[PDB]
Amino acid sequence: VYSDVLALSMRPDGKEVAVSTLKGQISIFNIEDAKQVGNIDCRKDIISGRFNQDRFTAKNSERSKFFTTIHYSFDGMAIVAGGNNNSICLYDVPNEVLLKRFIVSRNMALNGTLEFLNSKKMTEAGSLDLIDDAGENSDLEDRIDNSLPGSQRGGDLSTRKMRPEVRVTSVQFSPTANAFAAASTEGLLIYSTNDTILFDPFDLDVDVTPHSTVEALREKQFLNALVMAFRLNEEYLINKVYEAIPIKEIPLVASNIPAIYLPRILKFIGDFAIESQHIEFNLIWIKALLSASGGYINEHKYLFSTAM
Amino acid sequence: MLRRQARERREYLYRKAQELQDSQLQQKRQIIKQALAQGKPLPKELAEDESLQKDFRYDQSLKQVDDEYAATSGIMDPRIIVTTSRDPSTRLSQFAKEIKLLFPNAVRLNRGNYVMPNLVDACKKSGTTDLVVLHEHRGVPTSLTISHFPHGPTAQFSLHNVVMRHDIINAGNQSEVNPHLIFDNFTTALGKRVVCILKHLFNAGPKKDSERVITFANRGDFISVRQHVYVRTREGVEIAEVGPRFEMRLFELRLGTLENKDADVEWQLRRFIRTANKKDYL
Amino acid sequence: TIQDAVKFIEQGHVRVGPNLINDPAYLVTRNMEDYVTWVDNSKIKKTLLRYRNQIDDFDFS
Amino acid sequence: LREKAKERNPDEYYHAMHSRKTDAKGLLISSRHGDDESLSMDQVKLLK
Amino acid sequence: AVPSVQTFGKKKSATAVAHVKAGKGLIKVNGSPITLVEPEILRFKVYEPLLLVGLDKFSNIDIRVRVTGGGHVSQVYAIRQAIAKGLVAYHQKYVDEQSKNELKKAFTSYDRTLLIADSRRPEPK
RNA sequence: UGACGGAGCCAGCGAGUCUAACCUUGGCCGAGAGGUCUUGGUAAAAACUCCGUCGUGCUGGGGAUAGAGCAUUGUAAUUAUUGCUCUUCAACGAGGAAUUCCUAGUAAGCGCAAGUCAUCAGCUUGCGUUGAUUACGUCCCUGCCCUUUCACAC
RNA sequence: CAUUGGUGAGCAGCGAAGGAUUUGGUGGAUUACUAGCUAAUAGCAAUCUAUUUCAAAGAAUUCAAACUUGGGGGAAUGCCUUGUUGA
RNA sequence: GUCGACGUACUUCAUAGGAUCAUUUCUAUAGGAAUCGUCACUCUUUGACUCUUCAAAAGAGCCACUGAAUCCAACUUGGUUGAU
Repeated sequence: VYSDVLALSMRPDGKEVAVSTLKGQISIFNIEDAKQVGNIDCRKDIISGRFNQDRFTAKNSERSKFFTTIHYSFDGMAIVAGGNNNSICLYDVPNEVLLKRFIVSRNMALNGTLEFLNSKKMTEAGSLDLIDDAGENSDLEDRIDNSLPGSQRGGDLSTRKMRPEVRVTSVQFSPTANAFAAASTEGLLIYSTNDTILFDPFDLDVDVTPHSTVEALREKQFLNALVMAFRLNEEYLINKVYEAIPIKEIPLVASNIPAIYLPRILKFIGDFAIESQHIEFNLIWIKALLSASGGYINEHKYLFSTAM
Repeated sequence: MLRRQARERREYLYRKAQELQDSQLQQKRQIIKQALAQGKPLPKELAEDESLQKDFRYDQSLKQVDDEYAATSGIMDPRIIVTTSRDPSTRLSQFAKEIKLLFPNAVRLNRGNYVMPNLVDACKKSGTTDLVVLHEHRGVPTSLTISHFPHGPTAQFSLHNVVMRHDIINAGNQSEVNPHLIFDNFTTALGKRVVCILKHLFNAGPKKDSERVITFANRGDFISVRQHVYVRTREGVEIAEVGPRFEMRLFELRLGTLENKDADVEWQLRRFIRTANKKDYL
Repeated sequence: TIQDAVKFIEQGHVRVGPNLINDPAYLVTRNMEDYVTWVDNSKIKKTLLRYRNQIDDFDFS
Repeated sequence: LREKAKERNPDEYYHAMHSRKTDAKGLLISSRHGDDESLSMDQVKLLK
Repeated sequence: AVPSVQTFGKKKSATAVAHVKAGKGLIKVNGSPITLVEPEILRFKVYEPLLLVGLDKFSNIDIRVRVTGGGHVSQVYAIRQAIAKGLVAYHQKYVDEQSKNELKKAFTSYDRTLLIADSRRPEPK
């Protein structure tokens, strides 16, 4: 590779490996033949702040213009990335494009959260934020400076002079849900997706409305009602139809669910069944779906891995 | 790794530089230890050297493999690469296979078009301990070079009286067991150095019942190398020659790898000194 | 000079491994000496490469 | 000289690197007259 | 001072140096046109950085390549590597990053040795 | 698996006031030693690419050395003056059985330089330039080696 | 021949009562908008202070008080501690 | 034979006389030499400031308004009876 490799991740397929380097790139290589199948230029996406002690611009700073941790999604389609910066970046690997960027912290008590600093602070002495003001404290325990010169992080008995920096040390995706965790200075940032917020139709049509879905439910066309609820992709309506289907109709509906909507019903049952009290109903649904389409899941391991 | 090896070489050479003054202070401390033990008077200079007497209260608790071999003597087994000169003949290839089979952890590598600086770098990054290069004059092996890594000694030997197993043995295969080594008649410091270099090519701790014996015997600065198989009969031990036989002669020993010609010489053969005949250096 | 080195550190030219160090008080271990290097995209690094006529702009110099 | 060439640090920096030049062969260019070489048009007109 | 870029290409003992500056389309190797690079049988290896991306990418630049060392094959590979890297570097320095990324994708898809040097160092077993 | 000329074109090692043949025909100068001159005979990047020309085969290709036959040229063909052809004498056209070595800048090809206190010139070592086929599995065979005396699960 | 050398002299092109560099000062923003002063349930802002003082409340280590010292040896006299002598 | 005794050869160990300084007076000696409320000038040394070379490197960053400098263009004056 052109530059120093800092992070590495394996695709869950095991066919490809993704690599985060010092020059701000994430390169994706195939393992069977050592061929670079992709590259993402991530350097400009990174939000790097300026420290209070820096004598150089955050633009010209090269402290954090790379990623030190990366991770693949369990379907192998996305990569989350973080580093010693104030950004967590999500990428789509077939299109090599940035999906979403997250600001790690907004805390001015942290160090690299601001790219620009208020110039009222700068005096002829320097920054007002760097003046040692611990001597004004009421207690001796607050006034004592126990520090060793040039320590990068400090210790339990030796606290560092400079303020903590914003950084992310480890990002991972959840195996169970559409969420990811980041190990950052403040703690563990858990970013999750709830489907109750957005309106994201799939294969929508003019006839497909919640009123039409409830009407088909009253007409007892349970497969049509469930498919229309999946096309509208609304959690309350999916739940309404799913709990309205009788137990005797569950094998026929589960056998006749289209192959496209079946990841959706598996994800819905997986999310719903862990909090819900309908343990036998959920088990009957899982049994019917596993009996009807276990082979399809077996072929599409990585498409179904999170739901399963 | 380029910056690490140069720095470690500098530190090694600095230790070799300070070793002389360290030894001199060691003899100055050894007089004090004998004087304190026997109640003997000190000499005038040690009597009036107040700093040495003040430091002896600290240095009283100070007390063997060589420096290049100290870190891994008996911990990790060697890795040896046996290679030849640039365009080896078939008979040199046969002898290289024989030397590879003589050593227990050794692989024979085709020279091809390999440059010596590139080969040394490859050996360093691959983690091999030793490199052995073989030279010949029309099928007769004439020279054997052993170089220790990363910055160890390089010894060069002149081979004489070379007899190979392909010639003597009509059939049979070598045992390839961790052998028992016999180093004979190495008395001087040069002999100890050669013993260290040759001994550390072999694996540590052969088991007691091992039937292979490899012998390096010093006769008049010529090392006879033999390989034998023994069976412990109640009457005695009978001996079968099972390996190549050759005489090797150390003519140059340098404090560096094979690629470096500016390496310091620990020892060199001097042919044209007037009294060269009288002395036996090994 | 040591003062020149101090200024070059505070001006953001120095990295010890991948990490930029703008603290002059940072203490270097014998092992950590081998990764004390100029940062990439440094005008100092471009100057020394341009002096040796070995500047490759594909590598960003 | 060989030892110095071996132990040279690629990352060394000098302020005189701005003044000194290296030719295409890889060697230092030393000016015969320089302690410049070029004359301005104002100087050239007076000299002619 | 025109916008100019210097890049290097290597293959064994051969070394090629490419200077890519603002220009009109002059592509010269060793003071001679690119269409005289010998051998004939390997001229398209030198041509293929041009042909993968198009001559329109070369419409506004001047490339000047000086090659020493090696033999015919090594020098051809050094030339093509230096030209490809010089294109990528000029389009990153004075043209857009999108152009640079598209060029790098095309060159990587065809042959990565156009961009990254192929070093056949020994591997002890 | 060519030859013969032309043209085009590409390396990396090597820099001690140190690097380097013998006999021979004579002229001159000189007391000599020798010097100078004259004569004659012996030792001592390649590839690759391009263009042109010859032409490929047991349709054996060469090498003799003598002799014979017939003729060239002839005072004299006795001196084959010699020429041509045939005859005459030896080997050879990619190397049998056995046997050995070898897995990537590797096998194999190509030149260039050095001569480093041992070794080497009946050669040794280095340096670059072109650069593959096949396997990268398996213990079936032939050997060698080794064992049989922290949780969870076995 | 090359100049990714300097210093100049000129064209094409661009092109609206000019153009190009450099620099001092001041204002706004650089965190997310609830107004000034004081003795503050109010008064002042032109202050008052010629009611601004009374009353009430208020006193533990029974002074506990260097968590604050570069290393090795010491301490005449200090200082600390303990004992003692005479009041 | 890092054994003793003897023989031999070698290596290293001296010391004085005098003076001065060291007690916030006095280093022990009377053989020595110093007790004063500042006025000015001249010279010298040193350090700050401001600018700068070797010789760079980094810019508390953006807008707006208001001054100044420099180089062209244009105009004005002088100029082959002589500008630079």
